Amino acid sequence: GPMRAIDLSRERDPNFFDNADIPVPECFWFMFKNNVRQDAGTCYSSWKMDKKVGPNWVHIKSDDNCNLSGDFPPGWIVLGKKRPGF
Amino acid sequence: GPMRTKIVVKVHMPCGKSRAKAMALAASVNGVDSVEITGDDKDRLQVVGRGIDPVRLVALLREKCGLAELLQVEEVKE
Ligand SMILES: [Cl-]
Ligand SMILES: [Cl-]
Repeated sequence: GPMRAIDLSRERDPNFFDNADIPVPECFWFMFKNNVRQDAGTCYSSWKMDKKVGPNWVHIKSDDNCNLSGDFPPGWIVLGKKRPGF
Repeated sequence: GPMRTKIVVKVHMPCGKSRAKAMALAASVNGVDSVEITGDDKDRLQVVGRGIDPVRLVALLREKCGLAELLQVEEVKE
């Protein structure tokens, strides 16, 4: 092993701040280039965002469990997971 | 109510003085309701507000801080 080179259950939380005046976002996202973490943050579940992913600007949809869908440039990926308490 | 949006911008702002200038700029932009600093290196601005043009915000920051990159634009789900 390991079977997975990217395992979100082993990733430290992003560096983020939940703004007091808007709902708490349900997901953590994590962005990788060749399996090396580059950035991480939060996004809503059952929703969407526009995100910089390497040289590209990408529309990313999230499902109810923070699975993310988008057209990422080679070597790059953005993966989601639900935060504890949701 | 009206659609709000969260914008995360990476800004060149290596120290506190530069952060204050970026925060003051962002705070003055029409439709900004809040501005916070985030990131391990304290080089992201997280802005929340109403009807902001993210590209204009970045343009204004770039011509004040020398570098600014849009990272995330997300409507507030509410
Ligand atoms: Cl929040
Ligand atoms: Cl940009």
